[PDB]
Amino acid sequence: TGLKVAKRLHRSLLNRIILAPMRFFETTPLGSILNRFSSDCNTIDQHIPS
Amino acid sequence: YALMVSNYLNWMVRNLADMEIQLGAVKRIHALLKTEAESYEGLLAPSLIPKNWPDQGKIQIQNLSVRYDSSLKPVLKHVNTLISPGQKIGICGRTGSGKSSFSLAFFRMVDMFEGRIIIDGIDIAKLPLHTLRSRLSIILQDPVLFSGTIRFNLDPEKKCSDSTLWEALEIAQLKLVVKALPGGLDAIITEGGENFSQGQRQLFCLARAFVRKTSIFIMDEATASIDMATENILQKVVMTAFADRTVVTIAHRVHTILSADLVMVLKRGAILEFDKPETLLSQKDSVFASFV
Amino acid sequence: SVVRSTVKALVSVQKLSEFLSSAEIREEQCAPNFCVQIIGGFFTWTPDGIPTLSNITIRIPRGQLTMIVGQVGCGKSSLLLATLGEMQKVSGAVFWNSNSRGPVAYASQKPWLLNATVEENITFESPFNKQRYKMVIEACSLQPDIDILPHGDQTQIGERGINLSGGQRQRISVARALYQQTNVVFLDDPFSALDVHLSDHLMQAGILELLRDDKRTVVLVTHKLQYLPHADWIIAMKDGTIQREGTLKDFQRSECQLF
Amino acid sequence: NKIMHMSTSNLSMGEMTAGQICNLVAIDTNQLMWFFFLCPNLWTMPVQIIVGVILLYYILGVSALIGAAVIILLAPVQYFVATKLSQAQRTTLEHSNERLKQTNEMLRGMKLLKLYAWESIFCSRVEVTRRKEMTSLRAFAVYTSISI
Amino acid sequence: MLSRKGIIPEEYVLTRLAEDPTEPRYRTRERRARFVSKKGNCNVAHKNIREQGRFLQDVFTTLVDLKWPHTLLIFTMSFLCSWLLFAMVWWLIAFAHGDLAPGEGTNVPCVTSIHSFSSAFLFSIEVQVTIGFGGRMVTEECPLAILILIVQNIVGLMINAIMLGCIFMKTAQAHRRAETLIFSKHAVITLRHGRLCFMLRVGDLRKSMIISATIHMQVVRKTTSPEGEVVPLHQVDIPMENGVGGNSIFLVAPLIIYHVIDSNSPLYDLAPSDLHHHQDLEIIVILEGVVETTGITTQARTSYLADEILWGQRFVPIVAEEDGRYSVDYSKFGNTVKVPTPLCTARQLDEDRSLLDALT
Ligand SMILES: CCCCCCCCCCCCCCCCCC(=O)OC[C@H](COP(=O)(O)OC[C@H](N)C(=O)O)OC(=O)CCCCCCCCCCCCCCCCC
Ligand SMILES: CCCCCCCCCCCCCCCCCC(=O)OC[C@H](COP(=O)(O)OC[C@H](N)C(=O)O)OC(=O)CCCCCCCCCCCCCCCCC
Ligand SMILES: Nc1ncnc2c1ncn2[C@@H]1O[C@H](COP(=O)(O)OP(=O)(O)OP(=O)(O)O)[C@@H](O)[C@H]1O
Ligand SMILES: Nc1ncnc2c1ncn2[C@@H]1O[C@H](COP(=O)(O)OP(=O)(O)OP(=O)(O)O)[C@@H](O)[C@H]1O
Repeated sequence: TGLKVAKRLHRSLLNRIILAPMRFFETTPLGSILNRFSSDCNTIDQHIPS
Repeated sequence: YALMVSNYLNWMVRNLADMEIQLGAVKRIHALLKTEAESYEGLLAPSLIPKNWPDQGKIQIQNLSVRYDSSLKPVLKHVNTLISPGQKIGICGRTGSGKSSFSLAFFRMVDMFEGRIIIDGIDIAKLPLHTLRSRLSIILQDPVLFSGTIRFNLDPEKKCSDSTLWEALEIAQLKLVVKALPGGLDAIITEGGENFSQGQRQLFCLARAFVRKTSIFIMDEATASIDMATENILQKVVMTAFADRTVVTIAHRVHTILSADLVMVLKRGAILEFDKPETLLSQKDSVFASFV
Repeated sequence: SVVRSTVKALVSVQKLSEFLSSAEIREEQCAPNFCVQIIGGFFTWTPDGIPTLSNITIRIPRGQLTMIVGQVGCGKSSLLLATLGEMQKVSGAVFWNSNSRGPVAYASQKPWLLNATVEENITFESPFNKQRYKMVIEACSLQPDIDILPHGDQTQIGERGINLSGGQRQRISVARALYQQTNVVFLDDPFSALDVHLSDHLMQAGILELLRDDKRTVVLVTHKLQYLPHADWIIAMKDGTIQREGTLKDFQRSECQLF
Repeated sequence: NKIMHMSTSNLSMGEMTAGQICNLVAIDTNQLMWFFFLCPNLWTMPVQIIVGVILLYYILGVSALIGAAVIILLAPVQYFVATKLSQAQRTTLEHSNERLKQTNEMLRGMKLLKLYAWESIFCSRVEVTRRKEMTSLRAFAVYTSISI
Repeated sequence: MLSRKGIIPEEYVLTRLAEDPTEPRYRTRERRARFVSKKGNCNVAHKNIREQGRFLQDVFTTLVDLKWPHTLLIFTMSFLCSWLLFAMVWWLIAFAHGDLAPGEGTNVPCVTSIHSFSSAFLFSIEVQVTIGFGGRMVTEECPLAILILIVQNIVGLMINAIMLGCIFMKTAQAHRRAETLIFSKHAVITLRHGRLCFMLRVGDLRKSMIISATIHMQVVRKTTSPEGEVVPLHQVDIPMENGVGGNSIFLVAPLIIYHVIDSNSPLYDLAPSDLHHHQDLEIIVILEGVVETTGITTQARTSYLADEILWGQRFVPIVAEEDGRYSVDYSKFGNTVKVPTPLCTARQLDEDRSLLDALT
């Protein structure tokens, strides 16, 4: 369950961020997006199952 | 079992605290997943009704005024200057207004445009967004290159089989890089353009325009680059405006746009000066006074 | 897993013990009169032999603005660092002293920016006075850059924050050196990376006012054409040695160091 | 303190980069601290198991020792499981670092991408890299399931 | 182990820059701390006191400060502990004497009628409270009983005398009379006889006069001296503009109290535009006299922050001349009505007077 959740959530996250207006990127600090893409993804990948 | 309750309680609470924090991360991930924006589709039949590939880019500007929030302040104020098909157009307008107005009209990137803005004659709203930008060229100021095979970098989307990609990287600019590339066409760029040139992306954009039939062209200011680069760009624009019949320049180095067929200039919210020839540019000493 | 943690700790201690006994900048009795006073200056970078700088014979007391110039990789940055005392010394008499050591200002060819507020990145843990601050930033032409930065002086400059470009980094680095209010200043190629005449001379003019007021040295190591010669003292070097640090008349007689 | 008194020779400081020394302060010191956390274990868990074994024989007899010996003889297999788990995790974590670097470079010049319509190529490439990391993560999930 | 304990000690990862987190710290809800509350009871918390038992040395004074419920409990515990302790002593001495096991024998009890511990407890009650039922006498047999009887009587008299003293000092308490002294909730700054002054109203509710009233007044502002001193709470004294300068006052009807803002006042540079809530100023009033019944001195404390002040308003007249005698209509005690006043400072008014008066 944990592994399947990680896979589908990651591809949904990639699809959403890729198809987003460029003005949103320039307006968002881009540290929040990076944090929730790198650190938060790690936590859901290797911690939430166990 | 009463002996084991003593640590089951503790570890239940500890695991609950850890689960709370980890699910907070999931909430933030899902919150970014709730940005339901960037509608990409076509609100019209795009097979034949719009232009299959833009050729002339006749700007019949119908009082197109762009403001991103549409509430704070406008970026354009009824910017209506017809394009010059069959000839270059060097518009050294101020970055305050001209840059934002041109990008919104040409790319539909800033969707909130009061009225309508059409490139290639037909409306830009009635074509797929990715397709609309897939048949147009553009260059930028800040160099942004990744690491990968150059033959897989020039035309990655179409996976072109043309061996002319190496010719573009050997003739248009950076000839010595071919000898400096141990692989050649298939060679993988090093660390996203480490010590190649400031305008390696210029060669890539030229290759894309030559491949994707990108008749129209967009130019941006050069932060710092050898004058030979602007001379090669001018020659490429002459090629692009004698064959593809359209090329648009945007910068604040006026002498770059001085040698051009047409000229425009923007100030404090919208376009302030327009002229089909460049004779009025020298006649209206305002342009070159800002330069020098 | 308890035994595993013990094994991991053993690896960490092996790593830490190797690191702890590495090279040290206190070698050659580094840790136990003219400012730039060097008699022989047999410097070194390999701890046991193999020198990359020697024959250094320059005597310079205070109030002597001396621009170091030379060929590419000809002992420019090596000597600038050696003036602070980071170069291994083999056979050379040096006695730094000022009116024991002082707050020797410095910079390098490589931009170093603290992941902190831009105004902090300029003051650098020094008392915040807006008088000299405004003069230095105006001379450094960082204000036009701050006209596009959203938080301006508050953005997270450098790594772990706002990504920037080489030119902007040069402006910030030289501004930090100026504001410190030090009686010596050792620049290192503020002009090679960014070579705009107007902004460089604006900082130079501001430096003239303050430095000369305190009679503070400014060793503008560079190869900029305009002030390649100067009415102030100069020094030139090549292949890890310096010819003579004095008037330009000897340079003209050499018929080889002229523009 | 030994950072302050450290020379910057290219022979020495050109090898131990800032990333290396940052890893030392983070990884080495945290796992050394965890050793000091678990130091009483290696001085007690021996006595814990010894006393447990002794009076477990006294309570029931020989079959209790046989059951306890099953646990003792399964310790080598579970040590291997933990070892393989950590090894697979580090391989997956270095692979994730590579993928994260690619996504940083992707979301850094997004304007230059979308204006050139380079969204599809980079999105597909990241997905392929995710597939590789996911096969490695599948091994990790297998090993941790065995652990539980 | 049910807890999530595994092989992950490294915790090595790179996190991007994080800024502007959502947290309840946008604004500071807490206002400026009041130096003394409106009901006295100063809101100052001592800290880092190096205790040396001085709090516990004066038990008597400590007992007075206790509430009546806790005083009753300690009163009860003191008597009960003495009664029960000596009950054990009487029981034990009789038990040791052997006169506790009943029988028709040669033994003559030292304390008659002691059969169980219950009778010993009742006998202890009788002796110390001097009830003296006399069914459980003290005989001549064992001299130790006579000694213990003397000790118990002396201890009982001492404890009775001590508790009497404490109750006499607690029934003379006038901390519940000082709470009937009334100060207007908000004070005003308004002109009188051409000079600005800081008016105020203080009144007495009960009919028992307070003798020798004395209205002090202090201004509490942080002070930076020209020499650079840092006094977090400097207290400057304030006059009362009384006809004789002294602080004495005779209070029957609610009087108006005002500090004439002369050239030597610390209010001398205050403007209404700088009388917002977050202004570091406070006016304390101290009304201390001797209550005529108990003879015990009392204080009444009130404070006026910046926001409590009301510029340019005058108190409503309260006293009237009715048929038999004067009347005091306390419903108008705190009502303020605006008066035409300048918005200039005290020193601005002085400058205006300095020029306007010197016409020639
Ligand atoms: C807790 C008991 C401690 C004392 C036990 C017996 C000690 C006998 C003392 C005889 C004198 C010889 C040595 C002197 C010791 C002095 C003790 C003393 O003063 O402390 C008593 C305390 C606190 O006072 P202080 O601040 O220390 O006094 C000033 C001190 N000299 C100074 O250094 O500046 O004073 C107080 O703060 C009040 C204490 C009153 C204690 C009463 C207890 C309740 C009794 C109720 C039941 C009666 C029991 C009857 C039994 C009879 C059996 C026959
Ligand atoms: C914010 C509080 C925090 C908590 C701290 C205290 C905890 C108290 C709990 C609250 C409920 C208390 C209800 C008690 C009801 C019985 C006592 C009783 O009637 O005296 C109540 C009153 C005193 O009240 P007060 O408001 O405290 O006094 C006002 C003053 N400002 C002050 O506090 O001072 O008393 C008087 O006004 C004096 C009258 C004395 C007359 C009593 C005679 C008989 C007393 C009983 C003796 C027999 C006990 C039997 C014990 C048997 C044991 C075996
Ligand atoms: N950081 C260093 N540590 C040790 N030796 C060095 C270092 N940098 C340079 N050297 C040695 O000293 C020689 C002279 O270096 P120098 O100080 O002139 O360099 P530089 O001023 O940084 O060069 P450039 O002109 O490229 O900016 C080099 O050729 C090399 O052999
Ligand atoms: N925290 C405190 N609590 C109670 N009394 C204090 C405290 N601090 C100081 N005092 C009292 O103040 C006086 C001296 O204070 P201070 O701390 O300046 O000197 P000191 O070194 O404590 O003096 P001494 O040797 O006389 O005790 C003494 O009477 C001491 O009891």
